[PDB]
Amino acid sequence: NRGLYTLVNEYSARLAGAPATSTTDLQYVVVNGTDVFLDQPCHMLQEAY
Amino acid sequence: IAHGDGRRPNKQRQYIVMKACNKHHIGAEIELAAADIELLFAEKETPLD
Repeated sequence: NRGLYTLVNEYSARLAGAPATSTTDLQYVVVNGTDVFLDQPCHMLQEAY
Repeated sequence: IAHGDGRRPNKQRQYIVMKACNKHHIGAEIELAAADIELLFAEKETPLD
């Protein structure tokens, strides 16, 4: 809801809207915060290609 | 690496590596005829000797 001069501060650091993981042979919800690297761009755009 | 998250940090690790040898035969072959062997020792008889 907030302006973009806080979202761009926020988008580069936070956890997503509960994204999925790799390597685990299925799609499991993330629970870790240590390893997971991903940043998905399907939020700020709010779309589906 | 020792980093600063909720991961179990890792102790010192260690390896012991164990090599060996091989063997490789070589079989080399020569024949020699009998008329080679006999006149190796006869002497002096003529300039045709």
